[PDB]
Amino acid sequence: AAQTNAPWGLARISSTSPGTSTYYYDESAGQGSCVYVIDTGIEASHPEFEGRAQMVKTYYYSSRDGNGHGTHCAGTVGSRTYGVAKKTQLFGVKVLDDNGSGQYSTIIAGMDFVASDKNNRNCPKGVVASLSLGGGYSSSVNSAAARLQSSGVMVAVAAGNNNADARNYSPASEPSVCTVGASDRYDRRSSFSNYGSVLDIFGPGTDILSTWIGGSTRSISGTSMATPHVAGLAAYLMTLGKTTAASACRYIADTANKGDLSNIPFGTVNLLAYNNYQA
Ligand SMILES: [Ca+2]
Repeated sequence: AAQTNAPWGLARISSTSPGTSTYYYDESAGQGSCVYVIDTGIEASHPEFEGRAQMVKTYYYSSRDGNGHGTHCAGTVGSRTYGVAKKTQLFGVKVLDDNGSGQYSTIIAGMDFVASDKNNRNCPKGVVASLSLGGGYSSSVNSAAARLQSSGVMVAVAAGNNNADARNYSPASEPSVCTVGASDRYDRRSSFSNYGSVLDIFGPGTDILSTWIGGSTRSISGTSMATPHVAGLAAYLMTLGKTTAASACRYIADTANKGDLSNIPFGTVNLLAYNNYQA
């Protein structure tokens, strides 16, 4: 399939070179998989989700996304226009409030909640989680990531946005999950993206057009935005039978576009998520 004049980052994870605007992908498009966006929620009523999104948990007085961050991330995962896995089922877990913040213990609760809830959902092709959030190193927050992964969810986490080594941030530093740095449409590392040997992969993170609340769409930037490209890609690959939730971070690394980013420090992978669909 092909979706012309696509946001640059969808084109980019289906291209070997930068500077193209069509997204080439297999039409199964993540059918039969499930992605949990653990964030500020999802405006499920957005036309762009087409009935494929459901809040299923909020730790606040309301489950609605009143911030837009979660809605944006979820759109990159699985909205019809702006998404990677255009036919996956989305599930929202509101751990962050509407200013986008949230206490560690609420975040850990939401994570353990996915390890369990997945057993209340039909996700025969695989289950992913996407965590576009992070704060300073915590053994506990990391351990909640690891539990989620161990239970058989592909966990994708933002590496952070301070320009540092991500080894000091959580859940980014945790080893056993898939820590996602950011890039721009000219294959530069995004100027805010964290780096460091704990990263597994880069995806598109600078000027990422996706959904917003009110039914609306904006471009924003962040490792938040890079993270749901890798989650959605993991869903797409599960569905195609290429990989599994426990194997998907390694499969994505193995099949990435290797050398191609500039602005990589020494010691950080130079790997760019690729769907290996057009070539
Ligand atoms: Ca890993």
